[PDB]
Amino acid sequence: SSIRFSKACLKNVFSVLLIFIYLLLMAVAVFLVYRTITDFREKLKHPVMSVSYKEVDRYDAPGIALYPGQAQLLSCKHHYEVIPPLTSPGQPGDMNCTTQRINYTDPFSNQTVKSALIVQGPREVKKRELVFLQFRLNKSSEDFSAIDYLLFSSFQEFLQSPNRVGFMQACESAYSSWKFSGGFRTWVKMSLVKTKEEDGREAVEFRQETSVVNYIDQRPAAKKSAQLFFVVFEWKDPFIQKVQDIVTANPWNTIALLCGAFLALFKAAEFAKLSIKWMIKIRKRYL
Amino acid sequence: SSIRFSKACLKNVFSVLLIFIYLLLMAVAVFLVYRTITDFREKLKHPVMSVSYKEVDRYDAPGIALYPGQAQLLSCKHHYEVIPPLTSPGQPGDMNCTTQRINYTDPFSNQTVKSALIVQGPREVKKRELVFLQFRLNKSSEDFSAIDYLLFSSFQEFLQSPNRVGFMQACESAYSSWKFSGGFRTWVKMSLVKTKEEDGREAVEFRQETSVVNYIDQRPAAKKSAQLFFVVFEWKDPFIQKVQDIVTANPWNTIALLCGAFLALFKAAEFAKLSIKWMIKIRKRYL
Amino acid sequence: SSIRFSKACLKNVFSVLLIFIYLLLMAVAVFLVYRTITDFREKLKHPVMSVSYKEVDRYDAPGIALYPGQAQLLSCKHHYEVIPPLTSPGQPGDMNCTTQRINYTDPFSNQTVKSALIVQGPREVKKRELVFLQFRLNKSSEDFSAIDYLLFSSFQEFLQSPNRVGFMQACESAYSSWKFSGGFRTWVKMSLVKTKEEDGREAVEFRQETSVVNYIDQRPAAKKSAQLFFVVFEWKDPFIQKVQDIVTANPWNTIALLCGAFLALFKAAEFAKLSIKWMIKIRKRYL
Ligand SMILES: *[C@@H]1O[C@H](CO)[C@@H](O[C@@H]2O[C@H](CO)[C@@H](O)[C@H](O)[C@H]2NC(C)=O)[C@H](O)[C@H]1NC(C)=O
Ligand SMILES: *[C@@H]1O[C@H](CO)[C@@H](O[C@@H]2O[C@H](CO)[C@@H](O)[C@H](O)[C@H]2NC(C)=O)[C@H](O)[C@H]1NC(C)=O
Ligand SMILES: *[C@@H]1O[C@H](CO)[C@@H](O[C@@H]2O[C@H](CO)[C@@H](O)[C@H](O)[C@H]2NC(C)=O)[C@H](O)[C@H]1NC(C)=O
Ligand SMILES: *[C@@H]1O[C@H](CO)[C@@H](O)[C@H](O)[C@H]1NC(C)=O
Ligand SMILES: *[C@@H]1O[C@H](CO)[C@@H](O)[C@H](O)[C@H]1NC(C)=O
Ligand SMILES: *[C@@H]1O[C@H](CO)[C@@H](O)[C@H](O)[C@H]1NC(C)=O
Ligand SMILES: *[C@@H]1O[C@H](CO)[C@@H](O)[C@H](O)[C@H]1NC(C)=O
Ligand SMILES: *[C@@H]1O[C@H](CO)[C@@H](O)[C@H](O)[C@H]1NC(C)=O
Ligand SMILES: *[C@@H]1O[C@H](CO)[C@@H](O)[C@H](O)[C@H]1NC(C)=O
Ligand SMILES: *[C@@H]1O[C@H](CO)[C@@H](O)[C@H](O)[C@H]1NC(C)=O
Ligand SMILES: *[C@@H]1O[C@H](CO)[C@@H](O)[C@H](O)[C@H]1NC(C)=O
Ligand SMILES: *[C@@H]1O[C@H](CO)[C@@H](O)[C@H](O)[C@H]1NC(C)=O
Repeated sequence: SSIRFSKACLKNVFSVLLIFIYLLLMAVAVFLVYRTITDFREKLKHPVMSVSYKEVDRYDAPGIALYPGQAQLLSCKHHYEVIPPLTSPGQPGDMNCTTQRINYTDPFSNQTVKSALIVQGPREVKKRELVFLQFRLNKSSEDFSAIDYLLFSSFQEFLQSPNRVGFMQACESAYSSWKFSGGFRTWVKMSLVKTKEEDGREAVEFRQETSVVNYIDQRPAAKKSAQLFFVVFEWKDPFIQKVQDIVTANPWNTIALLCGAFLALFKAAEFAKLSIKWMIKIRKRYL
Repeated sequence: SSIRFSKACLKNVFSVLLIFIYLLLMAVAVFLVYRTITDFREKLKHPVMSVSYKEVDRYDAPGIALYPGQAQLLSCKHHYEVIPPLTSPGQPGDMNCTTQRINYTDPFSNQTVKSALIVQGPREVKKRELVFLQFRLNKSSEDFSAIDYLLFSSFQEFLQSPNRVGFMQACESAYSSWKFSGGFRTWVKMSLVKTKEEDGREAVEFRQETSVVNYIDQRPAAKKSAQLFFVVFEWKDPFIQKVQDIVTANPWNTIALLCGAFLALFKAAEFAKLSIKWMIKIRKRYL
Repeated sequence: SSIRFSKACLKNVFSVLLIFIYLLLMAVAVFLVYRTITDFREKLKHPVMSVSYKEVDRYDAPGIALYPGQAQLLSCKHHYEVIPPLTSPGQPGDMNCTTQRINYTDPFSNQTVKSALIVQGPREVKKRELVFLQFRLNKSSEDFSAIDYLLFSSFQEFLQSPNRVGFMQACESAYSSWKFSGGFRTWVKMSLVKTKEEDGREAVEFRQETSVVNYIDQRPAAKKSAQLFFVVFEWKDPFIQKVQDIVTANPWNTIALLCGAFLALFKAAEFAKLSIKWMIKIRKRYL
């Protein structure tokens, strides 16, 4: 009796189930062909990459592979406010810092062993956290008051990574080395750029806009006169700049093109069936 | 008589009206769902943003919140050509400049009141306009020949904005502060990056590539020997770098995905009706 | 006999030929309308451009338009390793370099003739190639130990370009000039940004993150005391940053939108035919 009437609603619910099953079939189809696109993009070298910024509230505290060598750290003290207060130059102490000394061999050197110091840099951008590393060095024949410094992604990873020697060589091969001057401060407003490799590894690079400021020799005011170094590391922007393959990093566009492509193939097949019918009518007109 | 023949053209014009009304319906549909997408993207925090350059012929003259404090401006003179001509160091005058002195409290300080000077920076990029601000400072205990400087979007806005104290605190919270050295020029080839917030406010940041050049003490050649400061502000590139939410800044792509989505739902519903007919034929084959 | 049976396969092959011919027709259609979009985008001024990185294994060795003028080059020697070894300051020789001296008139000057030196900069990024140009200059009245330097795309082009004067003026109009200090090294980790103009010309710009490091006067240790200059040019990143019109540089997205548009017009026309049939049924219900 009422089954004949409820057959309409049953057919309607079966119809919506058909809608959604064909949606899921089309979705898995575009998913598979897009996975094929991605796994082919992987196989090729040097793909045109996009750019993408991701505003971050607090960074991951990075490493600062200072290369003092013969020099020594004189003071390390984070400073929330944007102003590092008055100091006492040439006087050690106040090394309120979390450092590690690591030795390794530079791959490009492969014959020179250099000693590296590490520092947990600033991680609170909005708070304007900045680490002030003050150094000192008695006169040497280096002809240049210079010590280098690297910058890798996160210090927590360097703590929680085995084989720190190899990871240090890896972060040395990275394009984020720099040499801050000796004899005056070098405010280093670093910023991060995370590139995703074709293999998938998240290689990181930094992009620092230094601002050197002279060091008044009236402050030391001593007959010691040893080249003493200063840095202020802080984050320029809260926009971590990640880049990846143009298609992979913005999939919702290549999948849009793939839906366009499949729908166009479908539609053009429907139009071709219509054209077959039209040609059949034209042939029947000949008789 | 002829009405029966003109009925064909009437039906054709009504048909094209149907084409365009269904186009406008589909357009308002994708517009509404895309507005929903945007107003949801607003609700979330830290969305992956795109990047976009917009070549500009003439910039808006920006503010340069110089923080001399105890120091004083010695000369300000724009220079169209790429070369600032020979000067007379240590001699005031020629302050051919449009400055304003503003006092406020730094939010991170909140207990230190600092005095700020403002300068209408260069706005003609192609002409290579560059403002040369020359300073001077008698010896202090600051231990560092340093005065800071900010950079906000436009000086015309700072003129036409009420409550300059609050706007100055806001532009101070921005990530565009810098400290140019004292004792030698600091060519500051600044460039602008306008980020659009999730709320919609157009936050601006600068990205300066300084190039410090030493100041030959043979030029002053006086027993005064006061740390005197120099800057040359100019625009690096004419490409103002604006960034916004990946979807919002490039809508023509997410709307393309939405047209793909609606057309795919339509088509898959048509295919599901075809499958219903096929299943009905299969059931009729059973009898 | 068997022709009646093979007619099915013949119709099927003709059908697939219809599929592909209508695909090619639709493809040429979207190609033509997209070419129209591009040739209109050309006609307009200042289009919002995208950004795109392209990892490069070896750069094209660029020119370094050093402007010493009265000064002189003291040593030029590429160095694969990341370390320039110990030197002998103030002593000429070892100019293991490929330079050219070119004279021209600065367009903004148009009355001052300046002499330019060119250097084949580093081109091997992964090898960390870096050119160290050491200079010297006896005391002058320039009041500033400064000599400028430009950076254009490739030195091979400057060798293989006629009218080097005009090309030098063109690369001078480019936004890639800089002034490295005198009296201490200036490590210049340059990087390249190739912008594609609306006309189509591939304008190049550089983006250098210098890192000045002081020059210990204990190394010269002579009563000569002439301001002598130092630079170390190397590539910051292997990601050449090319930018072009938002649509032109990423066509596969605007063509996706165009396929969406054409398919939507088609579908909405089909739906309008269905609505015509529905209105005809509604009118027949009136009788
Ligand atoms: C890492 O290398 C540094 C030098 O590059 C080593 O420093 C030496 O440390 C010992 C202490 O055991 C001192 O007696 C030596 O005088 C130091 N060398 C010099 C040249 O002064 C250091 O030992 C190495 N290992 C570690 C773990 O730091
Ligand atoms: C803004 O602050 C500055 C100092 O930060 C004030 O400078 C003082 O100006 C008065 C003039 O009325 C002088 O007599 C004082 O000597 C200045 N101070 C110092 C420490 O020298 C200034 O008055 C404040 N207001 C304005 C509008 O600039
Ligand atoms: C390019 O300009 C430079 C100066 O800007 C010229 O240098 C002169 O070279 C001659 C050699 O023929 C010397 O006798 C002069 O003393 C140099 N000038 C000065 C001021 O010292 C140079 O000749 C010009 N042409 C070329 C091809 O370099
Ligand atoms: C570093 O400073 C903090 C301030 O909160 C203090 O608690 C800590 O003991 C200091 N570390 C050393 C080694 O003095
Ligand atoms: C690195 O050093 C080793 C010595 O153990 C040597 O055999 C190898 O050739 C060197 N490689 C390079 C690239 O210099
Ligand atoms: C550097 O010289 C000073 C001389 O005042 C001396 O006190 C200090 O110990 C020396 N540095 C080192 C690391 O020995
Ligand atoms: C600044 O220079 C311009 C040059 O056009 C001149 O007209 C103006 O009077 C000068 N201002 C002052 C205060 O001398
Ligand atoms: C700012 O200063 C006021 C004093 O009026 C104080 O009450 C407030 O706690 C301070 N805020 C911060 C964040 O230091
Ligand atoms: C700085 O000292 C000089 C001494 O020659 C003096 O003329 C000048 O007035 C002083 N500066 C100020 C701001 O008083
Ligand atoms: C430069 O150095 C290379 C080292 O391979 C050498 O072959 C060449 O002769 C040198 N050039 C000059 C002019 O000495
Ligand atoms: C460039 O110099 C020429 C002299 O031959 C002069 O006629 C012309 O007006 C100048 N152009 C500019 C823009 O200064
Ligand atoms: C600079 O002066 C020195 C004096 O020792 C002289 O030997 C040298 O030739 C001078 N430079 C030039 C370019 O004449």
